[PDB]
Amino acid sequence: LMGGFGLKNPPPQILIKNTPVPANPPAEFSATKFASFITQYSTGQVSVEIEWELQKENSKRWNPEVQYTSNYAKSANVDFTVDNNGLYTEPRPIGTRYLTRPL
Amino acid sequence: LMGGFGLKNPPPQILIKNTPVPANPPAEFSATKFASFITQYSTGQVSVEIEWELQKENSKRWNPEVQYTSNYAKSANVDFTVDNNGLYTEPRPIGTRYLTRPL
Amino acid sequence: LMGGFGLKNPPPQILIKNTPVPANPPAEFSATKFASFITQYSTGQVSVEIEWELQKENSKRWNPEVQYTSNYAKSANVDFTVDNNGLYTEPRPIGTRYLTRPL
Repeated sequence: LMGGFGLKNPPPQILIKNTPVPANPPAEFSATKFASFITQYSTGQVSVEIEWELQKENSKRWNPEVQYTSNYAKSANVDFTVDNNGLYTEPRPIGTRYLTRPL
Repeated sequence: LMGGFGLKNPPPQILIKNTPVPANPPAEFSATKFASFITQYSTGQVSVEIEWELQKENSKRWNPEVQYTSNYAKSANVDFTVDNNGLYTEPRPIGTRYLTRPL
Repeated sequence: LMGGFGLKNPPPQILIKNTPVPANPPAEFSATKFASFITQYSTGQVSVEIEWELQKENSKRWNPEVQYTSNYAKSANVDFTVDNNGLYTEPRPIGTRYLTRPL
């Protein structure tokens, strides 16, 4: 109901954690397991590559259709670019229903 | 007498220690061996994989048998799960004598 | 809406009757067919054998699940057995929704 593709077997969840590396244990044994760990974190890169199957229009409409254009005007800030201090902003939501076809 | 499997040749003991890495020896020689070591410890992972041979029931009992069920009730803490601050608890001992067979 | 398996071609109806064996007809002919039959009935055995395809659980649940157990208590009459004079009784309805899986 939010829109999208309903999938019985969706893309599976990729779960990730840091392996716990404990600090120094005491000299004698104690079975109350571990509260002392080495405070750490990880970083890295992650790349996702989805292939999408397109469906071409077969339209026999005569007149021009409605497009998603950018307003060519004297603007202070370009749409869908970064700001004066590098904040990336998205000025409006873009749907996907622009082309037409008969019912 | 504690229960379990009596084994003449049990699983052998795996013993592990840190190799002693000494600190700086003196300039001249002394044969009173070593009291000065580098204070260290190790960590790692360990995985044990036992394969178990099951014995299926061949029961011709009619009525239902006694099972190990969890009490479905409004509970504050689920049995055999962690607490509000991550302490794993086991609420009761579970035996293994639930199925029946004639003597 | 009663539950079960909706079938376009269900198991076909097996219909059975006793063949009418008439009593003595009169000496002369009469075309008013027959009201006098030999009062009889049949008995026999009937065996039905359905094969059912099961679907195993693939559950990665940790804690124990809810089962159908029989109450182990000092009982006067065992559930789903016969009485003191051989009446077979079923004490409660048993559904089939006991195992769990995520939605």
